Amino acid sequence: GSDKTLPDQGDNDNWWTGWRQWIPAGIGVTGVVIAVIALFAIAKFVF
Repeated sequence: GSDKTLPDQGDNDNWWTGWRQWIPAGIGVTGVVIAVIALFAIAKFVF
């Protein structure tokens, strides 16, 4: 019980922000960032 519940993103933070960010190829680094930027990319493109 340090932060989130115990792991407090210290001993096992990659579980959902490291190796899971790109286990296959394009899930978070290119998978998420691409789906997230798709929007922010327009805000800077149209504005």
